[PDB]
Amino acid sequence: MRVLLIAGGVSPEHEVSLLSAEGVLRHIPFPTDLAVIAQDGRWLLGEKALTALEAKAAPEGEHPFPPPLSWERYDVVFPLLHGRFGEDGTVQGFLELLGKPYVGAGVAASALCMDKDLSKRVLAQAGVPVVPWVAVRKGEPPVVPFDPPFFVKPANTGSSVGISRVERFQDLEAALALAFRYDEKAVVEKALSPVRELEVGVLGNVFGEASPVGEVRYEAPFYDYETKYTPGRAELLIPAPLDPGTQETVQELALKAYKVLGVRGMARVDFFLAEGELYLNELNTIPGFTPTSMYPRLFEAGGVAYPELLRRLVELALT
Amino acid sequence: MRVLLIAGGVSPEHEVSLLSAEGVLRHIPFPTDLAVIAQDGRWLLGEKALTALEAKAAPEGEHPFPPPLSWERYDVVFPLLHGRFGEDGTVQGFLELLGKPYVGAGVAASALCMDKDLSKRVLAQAGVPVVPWVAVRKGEPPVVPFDPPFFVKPANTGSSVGISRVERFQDLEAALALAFRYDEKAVVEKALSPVRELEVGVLGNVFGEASPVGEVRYEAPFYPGRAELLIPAPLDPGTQETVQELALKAYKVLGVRGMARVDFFLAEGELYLNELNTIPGFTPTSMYPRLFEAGGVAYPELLRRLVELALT
Ligand SMILES: Nc1ncnc2c1ncn2[C@@H]1O[C@H](COP(=O)(O)OP(=O)(O)O)[C@@H](O)[C@H]1O
Ligand SMILES: Nc1ncnc2c1ncn2[C@@H]1O[C@H](COP(=O)(O)OP(=O)(O)O)[C@@H](O)[C@H]1O
Ligand SMILES: [Mg+2]
Ligand SMILES: [Mg+2]
Ligand SMILES: [Mg+2]
Ligand SMILES: [Mg+2]
Repeated sequence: MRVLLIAGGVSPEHEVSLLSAEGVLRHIPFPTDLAVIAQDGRWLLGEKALTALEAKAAPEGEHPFPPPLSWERYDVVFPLLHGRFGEDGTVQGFLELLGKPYVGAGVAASALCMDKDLSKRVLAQAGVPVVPWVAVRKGEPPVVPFDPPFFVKPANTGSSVGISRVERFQDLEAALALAFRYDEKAVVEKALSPVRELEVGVLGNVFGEASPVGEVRYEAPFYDYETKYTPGRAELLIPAPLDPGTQETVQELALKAYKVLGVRGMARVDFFLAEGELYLNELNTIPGFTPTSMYPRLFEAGGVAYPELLRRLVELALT
Repeated sequence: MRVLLIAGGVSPEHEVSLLSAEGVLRHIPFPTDLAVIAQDGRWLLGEKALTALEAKAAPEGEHPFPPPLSWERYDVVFPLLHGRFGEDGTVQGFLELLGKPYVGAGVAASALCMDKDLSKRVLAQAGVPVVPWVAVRKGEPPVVPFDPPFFVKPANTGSSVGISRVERFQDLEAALALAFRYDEKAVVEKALSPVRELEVGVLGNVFGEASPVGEVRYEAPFYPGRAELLIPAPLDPGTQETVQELALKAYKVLGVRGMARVDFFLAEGELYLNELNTIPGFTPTSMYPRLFEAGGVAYPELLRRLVELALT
């Protein structure tokens, strides 16, 4: 058995991806090789991939896509790329054409879960509660269906990149410009405040099993990039201090969304809890995978050790 | 400016894909090379691609995927593949990773328009009419809230494969079994009967322009009847406009790029959007091209616009 782990990527989450790879590479219970996609899109293989991992960032790569990799040597490919060109169905599509089994969601589910506009449309249709929002296209005059404050974001982003809180309409233009640096489509959501952030892990193909629910607490105005990756800045409460009904509703909604979207392998489902009301914020098909990341910790609290979690992910990819 | 046209594919529409390629090569106003995906998945390049084209069918290819193709020699790629591994976002993903501009819908829009379950969920939430349906997952017995007749279909196999018209609930189990041999998810749609089928073309990136509306009609069988692409469709004034407006709304909501042939059902005065084809048939006599020609957009000009849109 041999697994190919791909990390890095051209998205803003390149460094976060390499961090996830470090954690996975240390506990994955299978012979595994690492391939790195540099920020310039060129791949780094073998020892150069390991050298990049140790550097924590690979600006330049050697091989133009597609890389001269002996794909036949791998039983499963574990795409550990976060964000566009990795978690959005693009890499998945390549793997489908290659006929290679891989970890995580397929093309449709990956593309849909990454889009903060379309995912909300599908979930709402299924009766899942979501935050009021509207999509805005670059070059299209914005007409927000509700008053501020808002959270403006690239429709496809991660690690809070390109996201900002907007208090007045006159500040919307600049917030959208920032979002458009990352995507041609942005979303403007009604800002919930105060808000509690709950996250739950799901494991399995389509019909999943839920981990305990966790909660994120911090002092910053919102769960931004520095708060997300600065160890100890955020507080992860596992399990989250929720009453039984709310805990169960979070887990049930997560499994429902997971099934409707047809997610395979895994997903960390994040929610907002405000004034006793729950909202499914987003599903993450390739959640941060450091041993300390939320998804791994969640399942650890659920009796599934890090090595065992990775084993199951690989096995699910083969069924 | 040099364009790369990819046609053929491993789907059942391999032959029609080559016919579309033939039509495109004949009128595309840019230097263009052809690459063919044989029915076995291997690629044929250079002269062998042209040989396959003239043969109208390429059973076996030479190069296993990914092919040793000089991508840098092309400014735009035109994936003229239909169905599975063509309109589902897979080839689009490969082209995205290659960093090559390409004609038509991107990964998300392609994958979504392909899925007869998810596309309906999106459209229904946006207020676009679609027929009543239920999504069914392999291994999980379905609960259909409406009565037969039904049209059971794999959710993402495409190419009319595995689609059955069911008239009795007792025949549902079998119909589903058939659909599930092609996809892990199927849909059970309320069958409209009688029903008329209308089609309209859209061109542009996200904010498109609609062509006139056409109707797919069949003539009486003799010793089944032929199918005419009647342009324009004989409809009341408001109806044509509604068809165009719904097509443009669906197009924008799904974020489609380049083009789409949007197919509708008309029954008892009610419209239902059945499908957005992101890579429609493209021969000189195909519905999409003829619709825009009726709209004042000549075939060569249509091809030019699709190539230019791919760059913006
Ligand atoms: N509608 C909202 N109301 C309140 N806070 C929000 C809202 N949307 C986003 N946020 C804040 O921004 C953070 C990131 O938003 P998110 O959509 O999860 O982007 P990302 O996919 O990068 O994690 C959230 O964890 C939350 O703290
Ligand atoms: N809900 C329905 N009611 C009536 N006829 C239908 C329905 N769904 C499909 N059909 C018939 O089957 C044909 C193909 O349906 P479609 O889903 O578009 O298959 P394909 O994926 O091959 O294009 C339609 O053109 C129509 O004649
Ligand atoms: Mg996310
Ligand atoms: Mg988040
Ligand atoms: Mg189709
Ligand atoms: Mg159709």
